[PDB]
Parts: sequence; C-alpha cells; structure tokens
Amino acid sequence: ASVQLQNVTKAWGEVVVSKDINLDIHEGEFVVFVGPSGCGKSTLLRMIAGLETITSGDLFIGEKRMNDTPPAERGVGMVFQSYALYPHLSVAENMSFGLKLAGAKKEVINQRVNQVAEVLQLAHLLDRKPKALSGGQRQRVAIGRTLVAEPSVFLLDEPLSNLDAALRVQMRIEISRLHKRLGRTMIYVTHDQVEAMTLADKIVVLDAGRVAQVGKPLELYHYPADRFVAGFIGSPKMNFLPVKVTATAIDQVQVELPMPNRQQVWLPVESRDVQVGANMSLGIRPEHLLPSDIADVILEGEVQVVEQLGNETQIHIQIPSIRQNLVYRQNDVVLVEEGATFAIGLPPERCHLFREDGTACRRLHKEPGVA
Amino acid sequence: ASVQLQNVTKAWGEVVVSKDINLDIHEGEFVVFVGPSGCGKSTLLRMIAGLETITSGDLFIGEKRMNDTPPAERGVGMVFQSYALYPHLSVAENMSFGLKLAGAKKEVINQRVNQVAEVLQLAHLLDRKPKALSGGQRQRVAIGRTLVAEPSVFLLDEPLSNLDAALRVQMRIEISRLHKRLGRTMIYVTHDQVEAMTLADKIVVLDAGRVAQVGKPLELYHYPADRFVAGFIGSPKMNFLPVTATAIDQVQVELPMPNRQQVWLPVENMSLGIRPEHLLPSDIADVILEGEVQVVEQLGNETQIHIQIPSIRQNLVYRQNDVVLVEEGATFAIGLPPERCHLFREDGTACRRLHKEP
Amino acid sequence: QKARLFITHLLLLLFIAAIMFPLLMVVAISLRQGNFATGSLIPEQISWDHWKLALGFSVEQADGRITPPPFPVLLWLWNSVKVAGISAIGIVALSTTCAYAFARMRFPGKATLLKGMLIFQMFPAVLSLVALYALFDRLGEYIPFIGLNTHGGVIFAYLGGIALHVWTIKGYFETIDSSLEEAAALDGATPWQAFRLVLLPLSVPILAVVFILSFIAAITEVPVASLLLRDVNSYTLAVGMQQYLNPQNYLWGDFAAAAVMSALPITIVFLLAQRWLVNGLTAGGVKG
Amino acid sequence: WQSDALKWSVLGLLGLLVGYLVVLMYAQGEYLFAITTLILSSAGLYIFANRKAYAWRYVYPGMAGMGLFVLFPLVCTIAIAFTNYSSTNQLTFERAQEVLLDRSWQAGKTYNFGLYPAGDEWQLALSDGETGKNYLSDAFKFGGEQKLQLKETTAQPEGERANLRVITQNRQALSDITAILPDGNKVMMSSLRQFSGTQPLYTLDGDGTLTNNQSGVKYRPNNQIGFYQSINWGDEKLSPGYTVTTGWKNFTRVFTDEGIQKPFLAIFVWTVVFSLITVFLTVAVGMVLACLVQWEALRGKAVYRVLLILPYAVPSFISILIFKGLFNQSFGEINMMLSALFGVKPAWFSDPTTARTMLIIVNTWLGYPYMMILCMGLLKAIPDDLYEASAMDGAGPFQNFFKITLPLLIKPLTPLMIASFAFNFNNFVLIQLLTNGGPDRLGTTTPAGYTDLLVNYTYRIAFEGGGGQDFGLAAAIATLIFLLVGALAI
Amino acid sequence: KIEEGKLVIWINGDKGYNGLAEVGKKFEKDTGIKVTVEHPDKLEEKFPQVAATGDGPDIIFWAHDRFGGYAQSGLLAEITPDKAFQDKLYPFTWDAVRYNGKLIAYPIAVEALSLIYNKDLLPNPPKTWEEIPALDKELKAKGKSALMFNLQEPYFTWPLIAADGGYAFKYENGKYDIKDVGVDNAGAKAGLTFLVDLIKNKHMNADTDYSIAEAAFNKGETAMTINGPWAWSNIDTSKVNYGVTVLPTFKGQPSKPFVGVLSAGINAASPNKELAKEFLENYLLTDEGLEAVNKDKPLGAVALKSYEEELAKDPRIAATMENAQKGEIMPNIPQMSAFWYAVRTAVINAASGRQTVDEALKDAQTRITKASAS
Ligand SMILES: CCCCCC/C=C/CCCCCCCCCC(=O)O[C@H](COC(=O)CCCCCCCCCCCCCCC)COP(=O)(O)OC[C@@H](O)CO
Ligand SMILES: Nc1ncnc2c1ncn2[C@@H]1O[C@H](COP(=O)(O)OP(=O)(O)O)[C@@H](O)[C@H]1O
Ligand SMILES: Nc1ncnc2c1ncn2[C@@H]1O[C@H](COP(=O)(O)OP(=O)(O)O)[C@@H](O)[C@H]1O
Ligand SMILES: OC[C@H]1O[C@H](O[C@H]2[C@H](O)[C@@H](O)[C@@H](O)O[C@@H]2CO)[C@H](O)[C@@H](O)[C@@H]1O
Ligand code: VO4
Ligand code: VO4
Ligand SMILES: [Mg+2]
Ligand SMILES: [Mg+2]
Repeated sequence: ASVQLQNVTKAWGEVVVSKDINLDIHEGEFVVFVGPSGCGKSTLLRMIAGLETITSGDLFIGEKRMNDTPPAERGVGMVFQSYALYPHLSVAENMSFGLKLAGAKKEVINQRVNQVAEVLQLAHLLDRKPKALSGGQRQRVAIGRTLVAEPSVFLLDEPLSNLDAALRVQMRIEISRLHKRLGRTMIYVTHDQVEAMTLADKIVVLDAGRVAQVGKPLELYHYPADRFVAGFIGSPKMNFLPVKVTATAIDQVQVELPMPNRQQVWLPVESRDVQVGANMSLGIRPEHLLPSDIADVILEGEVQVVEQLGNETQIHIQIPSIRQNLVYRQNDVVLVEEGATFAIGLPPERCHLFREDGTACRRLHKEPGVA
Repeated sequence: ASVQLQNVTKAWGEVVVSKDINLDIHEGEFVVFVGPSGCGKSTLLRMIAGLETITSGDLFIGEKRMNDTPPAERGVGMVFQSYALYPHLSVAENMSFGLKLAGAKKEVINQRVNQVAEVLQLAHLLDRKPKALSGGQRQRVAIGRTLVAEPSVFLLDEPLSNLDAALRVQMRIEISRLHKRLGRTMIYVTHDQVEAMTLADKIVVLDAGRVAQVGKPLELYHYPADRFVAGFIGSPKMNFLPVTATAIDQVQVELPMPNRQQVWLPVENMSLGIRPEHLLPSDIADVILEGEVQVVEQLGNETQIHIQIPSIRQNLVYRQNDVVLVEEGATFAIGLPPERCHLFREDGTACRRLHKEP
Repeated sequence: QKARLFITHLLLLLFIAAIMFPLLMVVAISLRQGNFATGSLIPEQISWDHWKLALGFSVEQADGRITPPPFPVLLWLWNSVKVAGISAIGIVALSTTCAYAFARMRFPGKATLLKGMLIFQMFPAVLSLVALYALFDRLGEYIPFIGLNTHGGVIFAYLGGIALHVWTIKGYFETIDSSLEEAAALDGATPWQAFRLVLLPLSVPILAVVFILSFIAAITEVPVASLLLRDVNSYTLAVGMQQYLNPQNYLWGDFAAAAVMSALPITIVFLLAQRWLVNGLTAGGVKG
Repeated sequence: WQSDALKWSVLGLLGLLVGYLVVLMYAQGEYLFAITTLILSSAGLYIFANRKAYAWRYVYPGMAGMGLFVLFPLVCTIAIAFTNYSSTNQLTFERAQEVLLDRSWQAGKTYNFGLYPAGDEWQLALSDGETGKNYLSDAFKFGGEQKLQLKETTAQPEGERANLRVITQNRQALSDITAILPDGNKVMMSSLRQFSGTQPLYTLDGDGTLTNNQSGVKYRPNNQIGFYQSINWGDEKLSPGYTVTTGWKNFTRVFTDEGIQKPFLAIFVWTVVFSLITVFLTVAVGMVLACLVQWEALRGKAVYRVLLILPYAVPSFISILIFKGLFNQSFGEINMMLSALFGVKPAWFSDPTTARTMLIIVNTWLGYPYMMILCMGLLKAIPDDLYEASAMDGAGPFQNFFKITLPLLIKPLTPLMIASFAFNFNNFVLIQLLTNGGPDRLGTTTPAGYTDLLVNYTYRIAFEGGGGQDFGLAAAIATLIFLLVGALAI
Repeated sequence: KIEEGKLVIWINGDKGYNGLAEVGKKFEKDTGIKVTVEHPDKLEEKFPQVAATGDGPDIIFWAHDRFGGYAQSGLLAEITPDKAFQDKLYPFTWDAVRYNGKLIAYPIAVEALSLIYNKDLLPNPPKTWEEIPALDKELKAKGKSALMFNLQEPYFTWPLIAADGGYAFKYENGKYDIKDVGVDNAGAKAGLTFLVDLIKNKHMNADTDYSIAEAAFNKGETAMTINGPWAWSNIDTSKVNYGVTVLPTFKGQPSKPFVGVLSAGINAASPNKELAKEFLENYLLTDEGLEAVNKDKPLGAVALKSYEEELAKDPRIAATMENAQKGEIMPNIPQMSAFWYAVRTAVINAASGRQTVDEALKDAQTRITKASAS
C-alpha cells in the first residue's frame, strides 16, 4: 500500500526526535532511509508500524488515517533492529508463526518456509533456538520471518548490518528480486551506502528529526541540496575548502583558493544569492580529484595518512591555509610514504559550492546518469 | 599483554565448532578476525574472554596459561556483539562500571568517562538509560565501557556494524589513536573490509571453525592461499572460470568459451581467478573477453557491470571508475590481464603467484 | 579457587541442620508413645501407633482390644490436595490475566486500582468470618455447588486472595522485552494470542512461584475451611487435625503425624514445579 | 471457526440466568444480595459486549472475586464498628423480642399425664401427686385447638397406656389441647410426660412495650444502649440485649480512655521494629539462599532446595510451640547446648531484649522460605549476559550480588516487602503462642507486655479484659490501625 | 430455622460421641426421632454465631463456664427439671449451671485437678504441702525429686494459692460479686509465698511447664505431679505404677482447684425443646446412658449420684470427685477473662523474681478490679 506522512511530529517530553516530517511513498516504491546514528530512522518506522504514538500530525496507509489503529490491523511487517525473535521457539517456528495464526495448512506452511530459509542459507539451522545461533544467523531469521508473511508494507531496520560482505551481496539481490516479484512498498533503513544506491528508487536523508533531502540515488550524489547531504552521501566524505567569491556570472561563480598564492577558478554553478566577497565552502569528492600530470588547478601538500585498501589507495594530504586534511582516492596500490610531497588536480566542473547558511549553489554541469 | 592459542579445539557435544586453531598474537598487535557469518569468530573471541570453555588445547595470555582461569582474572575487556548493557544503570554508570570495581577514584572516573564519551559523541546522553537510546548509541556505550576500563587485552566484536559511514570513519581513527598510545593488544572482529584493511597488523581468515589463512592485509589480497580466501577477501567477490600445457616457471590453461583461447600465467581442471578491479577496458589488452550485460549498478563513484559470457553460466563482474552509461542486454568487452590472474587446483589450493606487487 | 564451594557446602549443611532440628522434633513427637510435646530426638519408647491410625490401620493395645482409626486422615489429605490444587490453578489463572492487563494494556485508573488492591488486602481479617459465613449461607440456596459444606465454596473463597500475586506476575511481565509481543502483533496476533503464545511461555518461572505459594496457602489454611466445612469426610487435613486439640491437652502424637503428612504434597508440588523454574528463557531474542 | 451468532447466544443465555436469579432473589428477603448481584453481572455483560471494554475483560474476573471476598468483608468490619455488636448485644431486635416471648414461668399445678386409646378415639388422664387425685376426660379426636373437660375418677381407663412413640407422633395435636380441671384450672402440655400451668412471662402490647405477667413491671425498648429497660427509665435491664448503632462511641473509646494509651507508643515502636527487622532478615536470608541454590557449580543444589523450604511446608502452629519448648530457660535443648559449648543461659522469656531476639529468630525461621521461593522465580528474569558483561568488567561473586542482582530484584520485591511489613505488623498468632507478650510491663493499668504487638495488646482489651467479647470495639481498632499502617505506607 | 422432628447435638471431639450416638439410637427406637451427634472444631465459637440467627444444634455439650455467656446472649433455653430430678444429681453442680438464679443446662460430668504420685518411689503420699520440702531432700539423694507440675499456668498453681483464703470473685448466694476480688488478701499471699519458696530452695523450677512436668513423671524422674483426668492414659502407656489421691492441704485447709462441669444446654431457638428434655433427663442422665458414653471415652466423675457411686470404686475417679467438692466452681461470668491474664502474670513475676509476692498480687488485683468496673 501507499504510505504518506503529513506533518508528523514525535516528542519525548521537551525533546523532539521527529519534526514536521513530510513523506509521500507511493505503492510499490522502494524507499531507503539514511541518516546519522540516532537521527530518528527507527522512530519513523515504529510510528508507521504503530509501536510508537504520534505527538501531532497524520499518517496514511492506503489512504486511511492509521494514527490510532492497532499494529495488527496496519498491513505492516517489520524486520526489527534488535531482531526480536521468539526465544522459546525454533527458527522454523519463528518463520512459521504468522501463518499458524491464520488457518493455514501444514504443507502450505512448510513449502514457503523451507523456500525462504533456503535462499537465506538457514536450511541446516531450522531446528535451532535463537540462543543457539550467531548474530548474523539471528538477523537472517528476523528477515525470514517477515519474508514469509509478505505484508503490504515491508519495513527493514538495518537488516544486513551483521553479515559478511559476500553474503550481504547475496541478500541484497534476493530482497531486490522480491520487490520486483511482488511490487509492494518497501521502506528500508541502512548505513551501507552501496545498499542504498543499488536498491532504492528514492532515498530519504534525515538529520536530527528533519528530512534533509529526498531524491533518486544519483540525484543526491551529484546534486546535494546542502552541505550536510553532500557530506553524508558517498564515503569517504566530501572534502571541504573555505573559499571567497571574486566574481559572478549568471551561470558560473569564480572563487579564490585559501592558499597564499590565492588562485582563482570559475565553477559551473548558479550565482543566485551569491555576493562578491562572501565566504563559501567548496566541495570536491576524493574520487573526483585528478592526478597532477595535466591539471589547471594544483593543490600540493604533505602526506599525513596512507590507507592501503588493495583495490585502491587513500591518501590524506595536509595543505597549508586549510585546517582539514584533503582525502584522495587512487586506483590500485600506489606506493606513497607518510610525510612525502603529493600533488592533486582539482576539476572545476566537479566542484560543489555551499553558502554560509549551508545551502548548495545548484550545479549547472549536466552529469551523465541523471534524467 | 600477549595472547596465544595452541591446538585449541571447541565442540558442542560432538560437532566441532573450532578445529585445532593455532594463533600467536604479540603484545601491541592489532589483529582482526574475518569470515562468513557463523564461522566461529565470536566463539573464538569468547574462549579468549573465558565466557566459553575450551575443550582441548592451550590458551596463554601474557606468558601464562588461562584455560582454568575465570574471565574476571584474565585482565580482558570486551565490546559485546549484542551490547549486553546494564539496563538499570545510565550511560555514565554503564561506562564507569569497570573502574568502579577495580579501585574507584571519583575524579579519575568522571574525567575518563567525559573524555571517552566526547570522542564517541555520547556527551549529551550521559543521564539516559539504555532503553532511551538508539541501536548505534547503545553500540557506542558498549565501546565506551571497555575503553574506559583500559584492559590489557581489548576484544571487540563487530563494534561498528550499526554506525553510519561518516561516524564509522571517525571511530576507526579513535581506535587506532588508542592502539598507538596505549600499545596494548587488540583482537577485532569485523565484516567491514575497509576496517579490516586499515586497522590490522595481521588478519585472520576463519572458515567453518578452522583457520584458512593468517597474514598481512595486502598479503591476503594479492596472495591468497586457497579458493575460499580469494572469494572472501575483497568485495565484490573475485570472478572464477573453470579452466593443457605446463612449463618450469609458468602454467598455461585454456578458456572454456567457444573460441578456446590459450594463455600463459606466471604461477607455480583448474580454476582461474580474476578480480573485478583488475579487469581492463576492451581496446587496451591482448586477451579480449566479450559477453552480454545483465546487471548495471550505479554507485556514483564507480559503475559495476555484470556480464554473461557464452558457455559460462557464472556471471562476470567488472568495475570501472566514474559514472558509465551502460544498459541491460547490451554487448560488452573486457580485457583479461595474465599477470594479475590467480590459479586454483581441483582440491582448492592456490598456485603461488610469482608476479611481485607494490 | 574451589574453596568457595567447600565453604558453601559446609555453611549450607550447618544451616540445614539448624533449620531441620525443629522439624525433626515433630517427627520425634509423631513416633513417640503416648502424647508428649517433649523428649529425646530419638524417642526412648518408639511407637508406630500414631502413624498406623493416620495411615488407616487398626491398633491392638495393652489390654487386648482393637482400636479402629477414629478419623480418615488419608481422605482428609486427598481433600487437601483437591482444594489446594484447583484453588491454585484458579489463583494462577485469575492473577495472570489480571497482571497482563496491568502490565501491557492501558485503562483509566490503572495506577489507582493496583494500589487499591495492595491496600484493601492489607486490611486486618478480624471480623471477616462473620461476613464470609453470611455470604456462603445466602449463596448456598441458589448455587448449592459453592455453598456451605462444599469444596467448591472453599475453593471459591480463596480466589479472592490474588492482589499480591497480580503484583508479582505484573512485575515479572515488565522485565520481559516488549518487542517480542510487538513482533507478535505485527504477525497478526490478537492481544490474547500474544499473551498465550509469547508472553506466558517466557513467564513460566513466576507462574510456578504463584502456584507454589497458593498451594501452600491452601494446604495450611484453617479458619475459613473450618468455618465452611461441616462433614467429617469432607474435611481438609488442616481442618481435620484440629480434632486433636482440646482445651486442656493435645493429642500431640496424632497432630504431629498429621503435620508431617501435610508437608508431603507441598514437597511433591515443589519438586514438580522445578521444571518450570529455568534460566535464560529470553536469551537470544532481543539484541541489547 | 466459532460463529459470531454464537457469541450473542451465549451472552443472551448468560443474560437470561441473570434476572432468573435476580428477580428470584427479589422474591424473598434478600434485596441487598439482589442489588449487588445486578451491578456485578451488568458490568460483566457490558464488558464482554462492546470491544472497547476489551482490557477490562482481563481485569473483571479477578476484581469480581476480590470485591466479593476481600472488599465485602472489609466493609462489614467497618460497618460493625459503628454498632455495639458484642457478646452482650449479639441478637437483632426481632430475635431479642422473639427470645423474650418464648420465656415462660410455672403459674399453676403440675400433672403427670397418660394417653389411652378408646376404640378409634383417645382419652387423656392426669395425675395430681400432692393430693392423690386422678382425672380423666371423655373420648376425643386429635386435630387442632380444642378444650377438654376433666372429671375426677376412681376407675382406670379401659385402654392400654400409649407408648412414648405414640405420644411423640401425636405431640403437635397434644400441645394444642387445653385441659380443664373441675376446679376451673387451665392446664397445657409442658413436656412429653407432663401437663402443667405454664404461661408466657411477657406479653407484647403492640406499641412496643413488654409487660411481665409475673411481676407487673413494664419494659420498653431503649435503643441508646440496646436493651429492654423498665419504665422515665428504671434500674432494671433485661437480657438478651440487641445490636444497635452507636456512632463514634467505639472510636472515641480508644481516644478518650487514658490508661489504654499509656503503653501505646512503646508498643507501637516495637511493632514497627519487629516488622522491619523481620522483613529485612527474611528477604536477606531468602535471597542469598535462592542465589546459592541456582548456582550450577553447586552439585547438590536440588536436595538443598527442598530441605530449605520445609519450615514453610509444615503448618506453623506446632512449630511455634516446639520452639517454645526449645527456648525454655532451664530446660529445652538450646540453653542446654549453650551451657555446654559456651557458659551462658540466655533469659529467652524473662529478659525483654532476649525475648525480642527469640521472637525475631523464630519469625525469620518461619518467613525465609516465602521470600526464597519468590526470589527463586524472580531471579530467572535476569539475563545471563549481564553477568558475562560483569565478568568482562572484572566483577566477582560479591560484586555481582550488590551491583546487579540486588538492584534488579528490589523493585519487584518492593510491593512484596511492603506487604510483608503489613502482615508482620498484625502477626497476632506468633506472639500469643510464643510469649503471650511476656515479659510483663510493670505499672500498666490495662495489661501490656514487652513483646506484645499492637494487635496483641488491643484484642486483649476487646475480647479479654472482663467485658465479654466486644466485636464493635475490635472492629473500630482494626479500622484505626489500618488507617495507621495506611498512613505509614507513605 | 432448626429442623423439627430430629435432634442435632454438638459435643467436643474428646468426649464419647460414638457412645452418645448409641444413646440416641435407643432414643430413636422409642420415639422415631433421629438423633445426630456432631463434633465440629471450635464448636464453642461456632455455636454463638449460628445460634444468634436461630440455627445450630438443638443441644450443645461444653463446660459450664461458657454457658453463662451464651445465656446472657439469649441462646440457651431455661430448663425445668422437677425437685425429684434435681435430687439425682449433686447439689453443687446445679449451682454451676445457674444464670441469674435460673437453671440453663443439665450437668453431666465433673472435672478437677488431683494429686498423682508414683507408688514405687513414694508408697504413702503426703497430706500437706509443708511435708514436700523435707521429702524432696531425701529423694534428691537418689537422683529423683518430689513434686513437678505446671507452674506457668495459674489453673495448676491456683489450688495452693486458694487454700488459705484466695478466691476469684466472692460467691455469696447465687450472685457473683464483681467488685469483690480476692487475689490480694493474706490467703493468696501465703499460698504464693510457699510456691516461691519451693523454687527458692530448688525443690521446683520457676520455668517448669506442662510438657516438662508430664515427661518427668512419665519417665519416673519425679515422685509426684498435679494434673487432671485427661493425663491418665499417658501414664497408662508409660506403665508407671501410679495412684490418684486428694491434693495436699495448706495450713490445715484443703487445696481449692477450679471445677469444670460438663453441661448440656438446649438452644433457645430449637423447636424440639420437649424432645431434648426427654432425651437428656430420661435417656442420657441414667446409669445405662452414661455407661454408654463412658465406655466409648471415660467421663471421669459424673454428676449422677447413682452412677458416680459405681464409678467411685475406681480410686482415681473418687479422688477427682473429692478434690472437686473441696474446690471452687469456675465462675461463669465474663469478668473471668481479666482474672486469667492478671493472675498468670502475677505468678510468673513472683517466680522469676521480677516482683515480690506482695506487689505481684497487689497489681493483679488492681488490674482485675479496675477492668471489672470498666
Ligand atoms: C543477614 C544475612 C544472613 C545470610 C545467611 C544465610 C545462610 C547461608 C550461608 C551462606 C553464606 C554465604 C556464602 C557466600 C559465598 C559465595 C558463594 C559463591 O561464590 O557462589 C556465588 C553465588 O552467588 C551469591 O549469592 C554470593 C553470595 C551473596 C553475598 C551477600 C551476603 C550479604 C547478605 C546481606 C545483604 C542482603 C541484602 C539486603 C536485602 C534487603 C556464585 O556467584 P557468580 O558465579 O558470581 O554468579 C553468576 C551466576 O550464578 C548468577 O546467575
Ligand atoms: N524512549 C526514549 N526516550 C527519549 N529519547 C529516546 C527514546 N528512544 C529513543 N530516543 C532518542 O530518539 C532518537 C531517535 O531514535 P532512533 O529512531 O532509534 O534513531 P536511529 O536514527 O538510529 O534509528 C535517538 O537520538 C534516541 O536517543
Ligand atoms: N549452543 C549452540 N549449539 C550448537 N551450535 C551453536 C550453538 N551456539 C552457536 N552455535 C553455532 O556455532 C557457530 C559459530 O558461532 P559464532 O562464533 O557466534 O559465529 P560468528 O563467527 O558469526 O561469530 C554458528 O554457526 C552457530 O550456529
Ligand atoms: O514474615 C514472617 C511470616 O512468613 C510467612 O507469612 C507469609 C504468608 O505465609 C504468605 O501467605 C503471605 O501472606 O506473606 C506472609 C509474609 O509476609 C509465615 O506463614 C508466617 O508464619 C511468618 O510470620
Ligand atoms: O556473528 V556472525 O554471524 O554476524 O559473523
Ligand atoms: O543509531 V541508529 O542509526 O538505529 O544504528
Ligand atoms: Mg535505528
Ligand atoms: Mg559473531
């Protein structure tokens, strides 16, 4: 079903953990919730499920106001963050519990429990009680319980957090295959940036009770609305450099680099509400920084940290007149020493620019992938 | 303190869950355990803790046997996988619990509690009970509790699993900062590959109870010992192909694809292994490999492309930097580098790569 | 250090011996010839007569004549098991359902009613028997099954003593993580289904406690049962053994045998309940 | 699946029994029972009717039982406290009047009688002992009130003297015959063997006054004290008395009387202290034992567990008296043992403090298994991983208990500990059986002792003390100490 | 409403209720009236409550002292036996069953404390209390002792305290003087002084109770004891060669033990008064009737002159009767409640040494006199 939240507010006394949240999740839409730890991702899910009350505002599921409806009558299933498995019942019994409450046949139950358990690699653990399982196994049971139930609305609170990287990819596809088979609404919380990009039709970013930005995966990566979103999507984080406006054209802004040489550069970015002389913040991603060989803007400094990841190498560079280190990603293993001199190119069309209040000057460079 | 295990075996009645494992961890060493879900990482960690019994074998912490020793006398702390927080005590009281036991000092306690809570960004949550906290917030309290106690050996069980990407980065750094300042042994269980590579002095790969390999982060990446280690280290998974003539210092095999090409490999029914990151663009390399695109994943920083090769049932994953405009059902060709290839035997063991990596 | 087990084993043994001593004097009284409240731990003159008559045997005496058992002590005991058994099952069932609503549901005056229950039960039961007799006398002519001189009436009379058991079960219910029943409700479980299929199997230790505490209460209870029961063959053991007590002297030997006998069903039930007194029932369910 | 119509059929069928019993209770003298059963049933049918009263479905069965068997007895006790209900005033007015109207006196002569069959009819003979004269009636028929003329005779009746069985069978009809002597004396049946001039001592006028037929003294109901009193009132008062309302008289009798207040505070302090120490010691011992006996390292725990609860398995009455024996100063094994090992014989009954110690020892013995059984169950609510965490924080067995086990138990224990305080506050039976309040508090006008609780000293005034059993006084003091223990729980 | 045409009887469970049922079976054979005998626990407490509402048994059997209370409550019918029937029983028992100068129950049996002695240790029992101290000294040489009885309860110690002029309330001529208590006078003081001196000279112990005394006699440790007829069967099992005799005299005057008269009251609400009267007078209170109950469980000394004379052939029963007639009838007045505690306290205070005999009895009188007045 469709799930729509209008002016939803949640308060624990004077502490307001959800403020004026407005969301419109249409039927069959896969929506990923991301945000900093303790921003209110579960609180939202719990209000949707009916496990937490709403202070003010309205919630609609299938165009019916659900504020005062008991959890059982919501058509909502949830994969709890704490798993919340029935510790007195086995894996099989946990996954078959919802069907036993209905007048479901034993063979009907067994057919669709074994099927779901075999895709989660739980076929050998069917008789086990939750105490006799690992943390990643308990989590697969929690998912398996909700998968069997096949609700109108799927809620998954960080459902892969405790799995190995290889199994995490195997589960991602099986979840994605389900959504394409059933065409049902799925609201999915994750901290894994890869999950979010691969699974979502639409991503919601939260920041301490508020929705920061809603958009397509690439739409948030390429075009963040503000400084917060820009630093949250994509990991490693975006580099930020304090710059000064020197000149404006309608479709570009010229900024001065904080270095003693005060190098000037034009960026394809809106000049709307941008005054000459004002202090902006320049954003560039570690992936986007170029090798110095051929580059018009050169940033040189002293290497502070080298992280060897195998497939790539991350270099952290201390550049004078900027307090924060610059992070850069080279493909393959590149032999660099700590303390060595390193230079990187800075591409103008791939730069983001943010005002003093934090809002982004809309990037006007048409980046491939965004329709 | 140093920690070493000798022929350690663990069983639940009859079923072996840790088979004859040997580990030597020196003092001031940062060791990380990795392995598939339910392989025995926590079990291993818990046996070191003393919370689980050891069936057969020897455990030494600081040059003295610890098998018979109770957990409280081992000089060890632990960040639990499931947090295991004290529900009747606040965040401040949860963190200042170990210090309150081993000679309580009013000033030292509050001083060390405030500083550890500051770096875990828990300062505004000191008066809260665990029930009034988020999952990630409880995880950080679990971490704080062990960091405040400052034991001889740190045991951390997936201590970042429920934290956002940006906070995970910040936590990694503070764990390393603490590791270099104290110079104490740390055993760290994680599923995050980036954490594994950047923290560890030594990585241990576990496989259904037994140790598959032990070596340097970059050593396990470039030179795995067997098929399993190669498939587990580095995500996305290394691609595998079911591959006639052998020389003194190199081995040649034939591709199963309809054209039947022959290529020499600088190594010692085989299985050829190639990583998605090591595959080259079409026009560059000599060994072209063509097929149909199945899945395209746009990750922002890069594009990952699944390619179905004729006569090869298993798909081929390719990684390329930046945003690439490719759609399903379209043709795609990739280069196959000979020197970057791995080779695996019928039983599973790897033929040692002789090509030296930087 | 396993000197802690030895010192505990030693201190328990000394504690057991100390607390057993008074009870061993009762056993001594039950096996002593004649009726004497005092004497040696091992009676100088041992007699089986008191246990013979309690177990239903006839006793031949010094002059030759045979004394038949004056009282059906074993039937009395069986009457005690029945009354205490059903009574306990009833108190468990009534206090558990009540606690569930107090621990999981919300309704106006929830906090007032719970504290009212604790207060009104802590009233001195001094003139209560006057009121109780008047109630069951009136009740008897409409529902004879639960009137005067019936086991039903006695059982019915105890079902009012639940206040504390409600508090005890409510307290235990509150230790169990709510997300288990939340998960259940999301699986489509009614509040009853969540109660029966999730909460109760995890609450099984405290249900045994309440059953035990009620079974003891009913076995040892005298005033109310004595007030309601008239027929000798319907007497519980506690009521029946009052016949051994007279204004000037007690038949100690027979009273003691009755006392030791009444402790037996307590022991049996206590042993059987242990299967429900288990650790770590909620283990592996909730991360935290 | 059970039908939806089946619910309204059952609720209709149960709603039928109500009314079938309610109007049936209304048919005879009940009313109070008919109104109380209506509100209780109507609440039950309403609660199960609409689904908005769902939560009350769980509470109703339990609250109904409690109201019936705890609250109702509570109201009556309080109700009785406003009346003079006692041994002296136990009957209702109607019963007291009924008793007085059955009272009789021998006004005339006393004749032994015999019954003699005359064909199908009967003959009644009387024998006058003090004159040696015999009288005999004509042939008569049994049935209803009738008067028989007796004639003096020398002859024997022709019939054979009837059995006691025949006299007994025909006793009703025989008790309605008024035999009339030749001299004009009326005589009726007084026993199964005699006819005499027995007559009612009092006759009811109608307005409410009873006049005595023997003395000529007139009596009227005095509802201020609850007796028939001579008449404007006279000195003489008739028993039995009847129950009557007295208002605050019973409550003020506790406040007005100096002398019953002299030892009040000193006893009150001891009651609180005795109760506090009992609860503390029973909780302490019980919790520790429960902890030790669930400890899996302890290999014999199953046997210990059973032996530890045996003081609660045996009825306490015999145990308390056995202790009374064991604690005897000159005899009894405890002081015989203490004289052998050490060199002392504590005055367990003579000395106030040592007596108080004895009382607390026996009470802890009586009360520890209760708390232990509670803890045995309550301990199972604590997860094992909390102790795994404490092991990783460097905790031992003692540290575990005080920092985790105790604080996680005190909260559920709190309501039980408050209850155990109120119960031991009123622990009448223990003190009576063991000490009788002994030793004696010297100079106490109304008998008070050192180990006396407030309940013990109080019910000595009400039930003993020489004024019969005053239930009205005991009910009023029961209400007062309830308001006192209610004010204590603050 | 008590049912007409049958008799319900309540009697305590240590009386011969099976014997009483057989007397009732004879009654039924001659009358057609079924007689049911019951022995419920705490019948003395149950009766007041059930009878108040016009229920309960037609006939209640209990000790006379409780019947004064029942009668005042208006629960007992006033009985009317003739002069000829009253001749059959001992005249002093009729005094026991009188409320406000009117008979309210039929006396059945008599109960009083007697002196019990071991024949093997003591062939000739002493006639005086003053003889004991000297006698204990020659028994102490053989390890034994003279006298051991229950010192804790005033019922057992009263006979000696009452000998020289101690009394509960002055029984003038039917009416008990509530304002005339005699636990303070010289007669009471000398009785308790002699008891204290026996403890002072280690002939007795201050904290000797019923259990300790009964065990000492049955094991043959003490030469004599003071106890009632309920204690005889214990001694029979012990096979101690024992005699029951008159209590020792004090200062020339006999011990005055309290007398308990088992009595039968008729419920004031019973519709079977005349049936009960016939059963009690002509069926129970005959040689044959009492023999039936006595054979079941011994009654001790009966009130019936004719059957008592046959029972008195047993020297123990004769001794019971003698001590009863030289003793004091238990007062059937509510004011006795205060007496029991105040007197019990007085002796404990005097024996343990908390108070002297003088002040201990003075305070005891003060406590009764001011409680009987209020
Ligand atoms: C006045 C008190 C009278 C008590 C006398 C009772 C008579 C019995 C004699 C026994 C004497 C005690 C001997 C103690 C020796 C320790 C035995 C031991 O070493 O065994 C310990 C048993 O615990 C434990 O009760 C540890 C023992 C608890 C110690 C507490 C003692 C202080 C008692 C007073 C405080 C009571 C609290 C107040 C209540 C209102 C094992 O603990 P752990 O392995 O850490 O727990 C892990 C798991 O079992 C928990 O699920
Ligand atoms: N019971 C509570 N009382 C007060 N604050 C709470 C309570 N439960 C959660 N919170 C706070 O609300 C915020 C949101 O919680 P949650 O939704 O769990 O965060 P997350 O975004 O990690 O899911 C957190 O900062 C948490 O501290
Ligand atoms: N009580 C038990 N009985 C049998 N097997 C168990 C029990 N507890 C855990 N296991 C199994 O042991 C394996 C390893 O456990 P664990 O160390 O928790 O895995 P992980 O490597 O994910 O930490 C898992 O496959 C789990 O199913
Ligand atoms: O506290 C001493 C006390 O313990 C027991 O009383 C229990 C009772 O048995 C329970 O049913 C409940 O009412 O709690 C009481 C304690 O609060 C003993 O039965 C009793 O003898 C003793 O005095
Ligand atoms: O403990 V594990 O199953 O999450 O790796
Ligand atoms: O703190 V949260 O983002 O639920 O892991
Ligand atoms: Mg969350
Ligand atoms: Mg694990």
